[PDB]
Amino acid sequence: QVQLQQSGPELVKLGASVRISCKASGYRFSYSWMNWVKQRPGKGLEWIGRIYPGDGDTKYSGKFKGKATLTADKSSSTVYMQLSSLTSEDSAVYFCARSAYGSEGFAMDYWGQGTSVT
Amino acid sequence: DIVLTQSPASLAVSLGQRATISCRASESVDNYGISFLNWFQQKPGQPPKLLIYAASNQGSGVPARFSGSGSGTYFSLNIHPMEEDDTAVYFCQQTKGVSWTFGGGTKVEI
Amino acid sequence: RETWGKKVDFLLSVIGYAVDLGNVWRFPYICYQNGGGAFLLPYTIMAIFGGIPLFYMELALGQYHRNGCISIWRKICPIFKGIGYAICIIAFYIASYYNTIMAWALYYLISSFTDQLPWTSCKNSWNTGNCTNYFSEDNITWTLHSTSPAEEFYTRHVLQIHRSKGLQDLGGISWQLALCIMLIFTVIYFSIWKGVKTSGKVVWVTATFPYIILSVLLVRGATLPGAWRGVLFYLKPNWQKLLETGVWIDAAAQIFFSLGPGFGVLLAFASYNKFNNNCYQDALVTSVVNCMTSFVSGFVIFTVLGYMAEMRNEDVSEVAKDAGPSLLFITYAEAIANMPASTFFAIIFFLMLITLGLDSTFAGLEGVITAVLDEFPHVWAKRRERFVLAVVITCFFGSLVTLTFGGAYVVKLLEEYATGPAVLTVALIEAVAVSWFYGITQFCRDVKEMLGFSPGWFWRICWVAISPLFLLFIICSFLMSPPQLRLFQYNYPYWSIILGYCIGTSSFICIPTYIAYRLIITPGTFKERIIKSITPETP
Ligand SMILES: *[C@@H]1O[C@H](CO)[C@@H](O[C@@H]2O[C@H](CO)[C@@H](O)[C@H](O)[C@H]2NC(C)=O)[C@H](O)[C@H]1NC(C)=O
Ligand SMILES: NCCc1c[nH]c2ccc(O)cc12
Ligand SMILES: NCCc1c[nH]c2ccc(O)cc12
Ligand SMILES: CCCCCCCCCCCC
Ligand SMILES: CCCCCCCCCCCC
Ligand SMILES: CCCCCCCCCC
Ligand SMILES: CCCCCCCCCC
Ligand SMILES: CCCCCCCCCC
Ligand SMILES: CCCCCCC
Ligand SMILES: CCCCCCC
Ligand SMILES: CCCCC
Ligand SMILES: [Cl-]
Repeated sequence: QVQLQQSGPELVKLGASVRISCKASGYRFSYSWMNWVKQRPGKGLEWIGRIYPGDGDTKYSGKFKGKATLTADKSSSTVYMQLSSLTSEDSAVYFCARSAYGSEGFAMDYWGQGTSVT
Repeated sequence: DIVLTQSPASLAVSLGQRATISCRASESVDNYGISFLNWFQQKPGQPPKLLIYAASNQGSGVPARFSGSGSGTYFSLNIHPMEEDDTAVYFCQQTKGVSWTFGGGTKVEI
Repeated sequence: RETWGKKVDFLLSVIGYAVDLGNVWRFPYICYQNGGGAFLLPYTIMAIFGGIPLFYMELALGQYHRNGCISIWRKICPIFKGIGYAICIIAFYIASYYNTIMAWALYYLISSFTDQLPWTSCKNSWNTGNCTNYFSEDNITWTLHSTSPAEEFYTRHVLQIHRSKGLQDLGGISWQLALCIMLIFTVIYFSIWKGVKTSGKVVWVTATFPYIILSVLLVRGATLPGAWRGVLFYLKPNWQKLLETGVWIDAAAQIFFSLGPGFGVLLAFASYNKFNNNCYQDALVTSVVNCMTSFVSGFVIFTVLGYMAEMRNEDVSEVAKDAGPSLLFITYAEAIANMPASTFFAIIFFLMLITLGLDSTFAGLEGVITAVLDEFPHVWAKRRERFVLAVVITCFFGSLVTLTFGGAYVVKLLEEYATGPAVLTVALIEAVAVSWFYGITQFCRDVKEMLGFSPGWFWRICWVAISPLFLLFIICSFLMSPPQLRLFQYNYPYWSIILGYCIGTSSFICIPTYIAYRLIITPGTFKERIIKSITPETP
């Protein structure tokens, strides 16, 4: 079994920043990507950016390139997402999806409870 | 950026009837023989779970009631044995290059 | 020592003209398939027995007769004219399956332009299954059913063999390889537009950096941690599998592909550009530098193989289970991937490999272009344009089935059947012809009046009894040993052997066809027909 834990609910502040952790364990850590989707309340899903453990690459969705960064940690097997210039409309649910083992490239049904900032 | 739009917007929940959901990939093409496209399932108050990956194979722990067809540009979903426990929103996601996005949402309600 | 300057000048002139992609790619994997150490001694034996005298004989014939590879029989034995068509078909098959290596090398060169090397990345880039980035740099257990990142790259990016279930299932044509082979053929046609390359400036500058890049690659392989496990396997006697295992046939094929005799490439180059300019030593130094380059390449390949074996914690001969022509772009990939200046060294190696492949291809096509112009000097020789493009289009149409997704299934098939027995029987036929049906004393007097010194007794006794009987024994060993082809997780069916036998027959059946056709045009009984076809013609 692969249990993917997350952080708890936090408070949003105009001009501040948060840090959402994602502790993944159960399989090989530095071999699959760690996605970060954004689920707006009532709206659909939205992609932010992916990160591969090992400081290989760090991609974004073009819009979240300067508002959010992804830092890996192969020691504690945790993934952080430090935001920047938090606004009022940026209060949603940020999950942590793990990619597949290569060729397929899909979500392996390893999602967190969701850290809805408010 | 590769945009992905869904032609349907809302379906009717009917027991034992067909309900298709299609998301076009006109700005995409098969890369290495496998379709870079997945299917999710977001229940109200539940995280989006895996439903169908690669548009041809069945995900882990997914019943045989769902089956994806189509290759290349057009893709559809077969939900012929749809019960009352399948009232969620299904999204698409393509993984061709750095273009990872999501659809608009196709919920079911009668 | 006393003549080191002249020796190094001749070494430079031969390395600018002799080294090719064959002795760098075809030799390592062939030696690995037969086992290291137990292949080097048979290699030198086969060379010193039947590759040096044939080389000298072909060079002397080209320098004396001054004609094409097919036009030599117009003054020695008119009955043995099918050898020209056989050589043409052999070169056609070669160019059908030889351009694939150059296409792969150019694709590697194109893909090696990014900052991050694609060989050190398997994070859902194209197609990756059971990958392992670091061999032992992160304390990982290399279990079974695990593939290296460079192996996955070669398997899923340059050619998509996963779409093809084998030789019986050939999918579409990859555009990434078609658009590459198109540019390759375009740049090849522009270099043979006229065919005047004797003292070019481009060759003298492109035959310099290959030496230093090979030297630095050998140094990097020697100073690689855990690379001493490949040197012992490369210099092992291993007498147990050399009695009746059929190893000499592979060494014969390798020495015939690398040296040049048996392909018509020596005659086209000896017909001109050289006329009594220190003969009997140029062939020797050429063979010496070719053998040295082949030995260095094999040593580097086996060193990288031992390094990978020590990294994967497995046997040296078990790293590449059933890898054929794929051993180059894997070991060299993992070798370049462990260098400080990875991008620069990679692009330099790819450039020198592309230039070497181009220089090797320009030599092969010259053996067929200038050969057929002697029998038809009024319809094809004056044109020089309507035939080069024609043969280029013909070779491109024949090299289109190898560009399929299952390209590795076709390259391995056209490797041991299109050039294995055919070159051997062509060489045997031409040697026995020039020995018996022409006169060994006649050739001796010819080379004496040409150069001014008679060859040694070792060469005179060779062409008459040693070379023909040895080549006949090699052909018998070829015919008495059915091949066993097996690629990565694939077993060739029974019809593959029949297909290979049919491929290795159309490139040899031309000689008996012309033999039977020659006995019809000339009237009379068989005795006068034979005595007329055996005797040469007069200008
Ligand atoms: C990656 O490893 C898995 C290991 O399971 C391979 O899966 C198959 O695994 C089952 C389990 O025992 C076995 O039947 C074979 O090992 C595999 N079946 C086949 C090859 O048909 C999987 O094939 C491996 N993938 C690659 C690309 O090597
Ligand atoms: N060593 C030269 C290889 C060789 C022999 N014959 C050939 C014909 C075509 C070609 O591209 C290459 C060759
Ligand atoms: N490796 C050489 C393959 C081989 C062995 N014996 C043979 C006989 C015929 C032939 O076309 C090919 C072969
Ligand atoms: C995307 C840019 C590709 C550039 C490829 C250059 C290939 C040069 C080959 C030279 C052969 C002599
Ligand atoms: C990655 C790009 C592969 C195709 C490169 C094509 C380069 C130009 C070819 C022109 C042929 C006439
Ligand atoms: C390749 C090893 C043999 C080289 C030739 C040796 C004999 C030279 C003439 C005496
Ligand atoms: C299905 C078998 C296809 C074999 C093709 C052989 C091509 C040889 C070069 C023309
Ligand atoms: C999908 C097949 C694409 C083939 C591109 C090259 C065609 C060459 C025709 C001569
Ligand atoms: C001038 C065009 C020649 C085409 C030959 C095709 C075999
Ligand atoms: C099954 C044979 C396919 C040949 C394709 C040649 C382009
Ligand atoms: C014109 C072809 C002749 C084959 C013997
Ligand atoms: Cl060699």
